[PDB]
Order: sequence, then C-alpha cells, then structure tokens
Amino acid sequence: DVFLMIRRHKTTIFTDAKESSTVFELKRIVEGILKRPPDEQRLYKDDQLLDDGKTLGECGFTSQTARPQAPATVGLAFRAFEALCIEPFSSPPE
Amino acid sequence: DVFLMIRRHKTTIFTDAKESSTVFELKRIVEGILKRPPDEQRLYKDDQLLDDGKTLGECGFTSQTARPQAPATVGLAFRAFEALCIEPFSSPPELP
Amino acid sequence: MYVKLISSDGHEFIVKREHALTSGTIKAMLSGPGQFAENETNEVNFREIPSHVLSKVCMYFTYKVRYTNSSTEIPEFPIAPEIALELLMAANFLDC
Amino acid sequence: MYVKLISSDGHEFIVKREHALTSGTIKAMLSGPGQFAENETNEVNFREIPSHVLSKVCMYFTYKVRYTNSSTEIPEFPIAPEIALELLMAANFLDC
Amino acid sequence: FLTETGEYYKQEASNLLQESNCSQYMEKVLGRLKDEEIRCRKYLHPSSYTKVIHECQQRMVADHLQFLHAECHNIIRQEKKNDMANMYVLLRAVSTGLPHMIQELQN
Amino acid sequence: RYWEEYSKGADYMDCLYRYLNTQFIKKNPLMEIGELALDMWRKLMVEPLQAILIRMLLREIKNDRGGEDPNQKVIHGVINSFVHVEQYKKKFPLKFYQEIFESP
Amino acid sequence: YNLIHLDPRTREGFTLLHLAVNSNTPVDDFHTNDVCSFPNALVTKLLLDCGAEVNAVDNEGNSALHIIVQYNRPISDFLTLHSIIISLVEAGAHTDMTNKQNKTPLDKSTTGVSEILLKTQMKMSLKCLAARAVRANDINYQDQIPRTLEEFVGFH
Amino acid sequence: YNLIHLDPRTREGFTLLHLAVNSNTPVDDFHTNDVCSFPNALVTKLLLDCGAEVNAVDNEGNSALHIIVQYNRPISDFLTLHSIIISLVEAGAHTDMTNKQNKTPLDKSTTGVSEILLKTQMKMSLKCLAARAVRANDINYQDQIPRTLEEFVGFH
Repeated sequence: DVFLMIRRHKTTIFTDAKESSTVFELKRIVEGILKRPPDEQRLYKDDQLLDDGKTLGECGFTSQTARPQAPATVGLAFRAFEALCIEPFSSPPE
Repeated sequence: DVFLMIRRHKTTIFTDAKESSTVFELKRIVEGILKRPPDEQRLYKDDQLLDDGKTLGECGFTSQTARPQAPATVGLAFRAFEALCIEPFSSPPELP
Repeated sequence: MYVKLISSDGHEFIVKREHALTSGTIKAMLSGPGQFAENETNEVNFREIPSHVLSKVCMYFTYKVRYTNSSTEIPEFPIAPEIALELLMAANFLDC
Repeated sequence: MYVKLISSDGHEFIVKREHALTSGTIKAMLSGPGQFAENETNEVNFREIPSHVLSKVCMYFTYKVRYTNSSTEIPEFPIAPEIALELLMAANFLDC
Repeated sequence: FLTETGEYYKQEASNLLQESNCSQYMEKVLGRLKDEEIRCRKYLHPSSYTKVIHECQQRMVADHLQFLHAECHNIIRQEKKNDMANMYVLLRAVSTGLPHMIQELQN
Repeated sequence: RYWEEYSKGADYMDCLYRYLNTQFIKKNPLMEIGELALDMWRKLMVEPLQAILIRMLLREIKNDRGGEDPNQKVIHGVINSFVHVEQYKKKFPLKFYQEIFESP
Repeated sequence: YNLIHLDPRTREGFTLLHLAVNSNTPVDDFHTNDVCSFPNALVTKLLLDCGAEVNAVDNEGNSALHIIVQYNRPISDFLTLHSIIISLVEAGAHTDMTNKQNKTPLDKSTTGVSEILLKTQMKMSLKCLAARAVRANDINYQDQIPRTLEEFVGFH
Repeated sequence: YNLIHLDPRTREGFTLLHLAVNSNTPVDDFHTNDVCSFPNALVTKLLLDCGAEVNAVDNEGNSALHIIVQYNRPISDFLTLHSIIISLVEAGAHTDMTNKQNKTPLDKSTTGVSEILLKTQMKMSLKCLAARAVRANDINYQDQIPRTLEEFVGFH
C-alpha cells in the first residue's frame, strides 16, 4: 500500500510494500533482485540514513504521500561506504 | 402520464392518458371499450360532474395524484338521469 | 385488446390486454380453448380472487408495465398491511 | 518476477513483471527469441525512450495495476506539460 | 434417410451414366439437385437441407469425377458455353472439382 | 519439420509486427502478420499438397490399422496443421480440416 | 451430478455452488493458481447444468447470488462476473432472496458494477413485493397460505 | 463493404454506424416495425465486420459510441446494448473520445446501466491520459508526433 522507487547510481526498482512494514524485508527484496549481501545496502530518505530496525509507518512513507502515481523515492549506495549518488534523468523543454 | 380507474356500478376500466388531454379522449376510449356512445355517458370526479371541454391537466388529474401505483377513480353513468351508484370494493379482512 | 378480469364479487376489472399478460396464468387462461379470437369480450372469471385484491393486482399490472425498463428509483408499490397475505396468494395464483 | 527496462540514458528501471506486461510491446519484446529462459536478468533495452519518460511509464504501470478495478475515485495521473508529448509517443510505441 | 438417399442417388448416377454423355449427364444432375433442394425443402427439417444436398452431391457428381474431369478437356477446349457453365456449378461444390478444371482452362 | 519450425516462427513474427498489426493492419483486405503467415501456408503449401499429403496420411493410418507403427508425432502434427493453420478464422475454424481430412 | 446430489457442505455451510462463485475460495501455491482461478464462469455453468441447488443457503444466510456480488474485481474480469450472474439468474436464482441479516443481494454488493448488472436481471414480481410487505409488518402467515409460500415468505 | 467505403453521410453527419446504433433512426409505419428495429446488434456487428469507421465523428461531435450510451431503455433489451457496446469497443472505438463540447461517452450517458457497462469496457491506457494532458494545456503537437497520433489527440 506504500510504493517505493529504489534508486542506485542509475538502477531503479519499483517496489510495493505494506502500510507498516519493516526495512528488513524490503532490504531482503533488494538483495534478492540484485544478488548482493546486505552489509553494503543502506537505505536513505532525503539525505537521512536508515538502519534495519525502523518501519515505513513512522518513517514518513504515508500512503497519502507514496501514492503509486508519484511514489516516494529512496536512495541506495553500494560499498566494496558511499554517499547519495542519485542522478536526475533528464528534462528537455518544450 | 395520468392513470384513471373509470368506475361503473361494478365494472372498472384501467386507462392511461397523456399529461395534456381532455375529457373527449376518455369518452372515446370508454366508447371503444364499453360499446356505449359518448352522448349518453358523462365522466365524473369524486361524485361531481365534469364537462367535455376542459383538460385533465387542470381538472385535478395531476401526474403526482394519479400515479399508476394509485390511480384516481372516475365515475361513469349511462342513460337508460341516473345518479352515480359505484359499488365499493370488497372489505379487507382484519389483521390476524 | 381489453381483457375483462372478473372477480369473486363481479367487479369486472377491464384492463389492457398487454398489461394483463405480464402474469403467467392470465396468459395461460387466454391460451388454448379460451382464446375466443373475436375481440368481443375476452373475459376471465376469477371465481376465487376477491375484488379488493384483484384491483391491487391490476394496479400492479399497470405499475409493472410502466416501470419495467426504467429502474430509475422506481416508487415503492403501496401494499396495505391488511391486504397483504391476500395479495401474496393472489400473486402466487396469478404468477408475477 | 522482475524485469529490467533500459532507457537511452542507460537508466535501468527494474519493474515487477506482472506490472510491466500491461504494455503490449514489452509483452511482445519478452516473447519470441527474447525470452531468455534462465531467469537471470530478463531485460529489454529501449534505444529511443528517455529515462525521464520510462520513469513515468513505470509509475503508470504501478498506477494501472493498482487502480485497474477500484472504480471508486480513480485519482488523476500527474503529467507535466514538459513530459506530455514524449509520454504520448512512448505509450504509443509500447501500446501502453 | 441419408443412407437411403445415398443408395438411390448412387443408382441414379449409375443409370444416367449408362445412357447419357457428359453434355447431357450434367444437365440431368443439375435437374435432380434443383429438385432435391425442393424434395427436401417441403419434407425435411431446415437443418437437413445442407446435409441432403451435400450428400447427393458427393454421390452423383463427386463419385464420378473421373467421368467429369476426363470430359472437362473436351468441354473447355471447344467453348461449350452452356456445358461449361453446368460443369462449373457441378464441380464447385465438389471438394476437388475445380483445381483440375481451372488448370484445363489455363492450358 | 517445416511446420513445427514455421508455426512457432509465425507466432514469433506476429510479436515482432505488433505495432503493424495494432496501428496499421487493424485500422486498414489486410490481415494480421500472425494470420497472414498462415494464410500464406494454407494457400501456397497445403492446398498444392492436398493430394500428396492426404493420400500419404490415409496410407499411414491404414498401415497403423494393418499393424505397423507410424510416427505418431509426425502424423498427429500434420493432421493438427490442417486445423492450426486456420486458427484465426472466426467462423468455422474446423472448416479446412473437415473438408481436407474428415471427408476423405 | 452425483456429487451435487450428495450435497456437500463446508463448515461455513458453503455448498458446491457457493465455493465456485466465491473469490475467497483458496487455491494452493502450485501451478493451480495459473489455471484454477475463482470465481470461474465455466465451473458455475457446469454446476448449474448438473442441477446444483442455486438457491442453497449456508449457515451464514448468503445464497449463491449474495456471495458473488461482493466480488472485488468487477471490471478486469467483468466477463466471468457477468457470465456467472446471468447463469445463476436464468437457471433458478431468486434475485430478491433475503439472507439471515435482512440483506438483499443489491444491499450486499459493495460494487456499482455488480449492483446494476444484477438490477438488469431483476424481473420485478408482485409475489416478491407482497412477500416483502408481509415480512416487514410481521403478519402471522402460518397455515393461512400455501406451504410453498411460507418458505417463500421466509426467503424474503 | 463497398457501400461503407463509399462513406455515406446523413445530413446530421451520421455515418452508417451512427444510424445502426441510434434509437432515433426512423422506421416506416409498415411491417418493418415487426422485424427492423434500432439499435440492432446484428447490423452493428455486420457494419463493423465490413470495416466501418468506428471513430466517425458527426457535425455535432458525437462518435459512434456516444449515440448508444445515450440509449434510454437499457434493461428491456440489455442483450442488444451489451452486444453493441462490446462490438464497438472491440472494434477500436476510443471510449475516451470527446465531442465538440468535450463530453466523453461516460458523461453523455444519462443512464447508470450504459455508463457502468461502458466502464467495464474502458481499458485505461497511458496513451489516453497522455493525449488528454497534451490537448488540455494546448501543446503544439503538429508533425511532432506520429500521424496516427494526431487524429488520436484529436479524439480528446
């Protein structure tokens, strides 16, 4: 009921989690779809770090804000840690 | 969109007419049903005479008082003048 | 085109034939050796239905013919508490 | 199941397959000799769709799979005037 | 009935073939078929119309293709317009009637 | 051999011509490429081979009735080709198969 | 037909027809989800062709028609909703049948599509209106009407 | 098919498809009323089979869909409204098409039955929303989009 846009350097994953769900299971989803260990995947929210303990209900991912027509975005960085590496897509004017 | 129950002594006719219609149409209808020429029958309304001229729209047969689920009764007398002698329906039984 | 539904009290409720054939038995009572293809009387003698409830059956016929295909918040059919349980078996006999 | 969408900018756009099969040609692109029956990447590359439009079409995939049956309020899809032209062309190309 | 009309029209096809050439056999066959569309219209159910006509075709004009395809050569190569029309209507309903006649006409 | 690799090839090429069938063929006589690839098979491959295929098909089934064992997949594949080639016909899909196989 | 005449009953009173039209009937996690998806138009039609009790009532009270009209996907697979609705109605279904909680199938719809699709099949009858009028005001109908009408009044 | 390619046009701008789905199409007082009636499902299906202009727009702006979603007797002949609606939708009638007053066939329904029966056939597409957003704010789309899309944008 809360839709997320996972954002790597260029990769983007459109996930659909529940109203109040733990960060652990979405982290596991990201691990399963990218085949990487969890120790280099830390989820961000507007330049704010997160750990594997909180939930989407109190993080700010309100179902009235993460509507699928404009899902709320999160960031990831991968460590062989790295900061936010979000690249804007483009914007050609009319 | 007006519905009428034209009443003889016992005989009842269930007729439908337009919202803008006059008595002559109903006279023609009851002539076509009862095989009685309209020159010896005159319609009624709650036991008072009606004339061939005026329309049913202002006669009191409004669309919200003669709905098909509860049409308004209309008298009918045939010359053999004879007064209206409509017999009422059967008495409903009391609640058991 | 005007079937004459007689009742138990002789109240001849003349109704439009297309209106009355909405009921199965009146459709059946005029089918077979009761057709009388002469458009003269076409009468039906209900020897078991009281007049006061046959009148409500006729109002139902007109109501159903009017509000069949509309379904636009059709008005509720006024069934008095005392005449119900007579109308129920009347509509059981005269199906629909 | 998750499938990848590659824009002309190189932006991978991994989307759940059941949402990504709403568009006709993505269903057609994965059909035929593009199936790649190993379940490792399952990617299709769009050489002429910019990333700022694949983002909108993926958001539409999720939006349509969410609101395919909820005909209650059906909130409006937010399309910017800048994105409007190329989004129409992308939906035409993808038969979206 | 289909079994019965099959035997009767097989016998009739063998009888007509024993006293008529191809220029007269086809006219008689089309006379029988035109009558058969009436002898089944006023007797049988409307669903049986197509079965009886198709069965009398594949007993009288499709069991004798060897007689009709062989005689198609002389019919086409001499512009017998009255006979060519009758053969075409006869051979169209047969499953493999036309693909030879066509060839002959082309030749 | 040339039908199992072509029936799938016809359906695969229908996907490739998805934009043609949707935006051009349907709006404007013409047939979808999935349907066209089959109507170019029952008019250029099967119909010229009506005599050779059927007289070989009935001979193979007759050999099975005698006691021999024909290739079940080949015989069933060719017989199924008569009905699969007309899968796009809305009225009487089993019209080709009935008139080319069931009747003889 | 043999199994239908056996008349199975789930612990919630669900007959063989109730489960075929209910979207709450579970399908196991294997490939059966790819094919056996409920409600299914063909399954309900085959059950009705085999003389299923269309007016069967569970212990909850819902008929075979109250259960379907609560379907939560009335548009994406509208074909398999419309087909089951018409198959139920044209066979033996009572559209005005009242469950144990005084709910018409229109009342237990929660969907405009199912509500108006059923209204397109609701042949109004004086018998149903009279039954509603008798039930609403609580007339003692015991032994004063035909027995088939007594269960008919119980229907409404 | 030949006559449809000839493309007749009534003085109201109605094509052959509009008159076959209309209820105001005149029928002569003779026995044609016993057989011929409009709208007729078979006639519309035959016209759509012969490649009729399914998106034809008359002078007022009403499409082929706008004429039958306005049909005023849904329940009585629901078969011949359902058949024509699904035939038009499956033939490519753009369900979001707007007349000169910008009224979609949902807006020009005047009936719950026809409105919902169209809604069950309205496969929502990103192309429709994108075209509506293009034409809503007056974005110059001349020769900058496919030629098959310029008429598509003109639908909205």
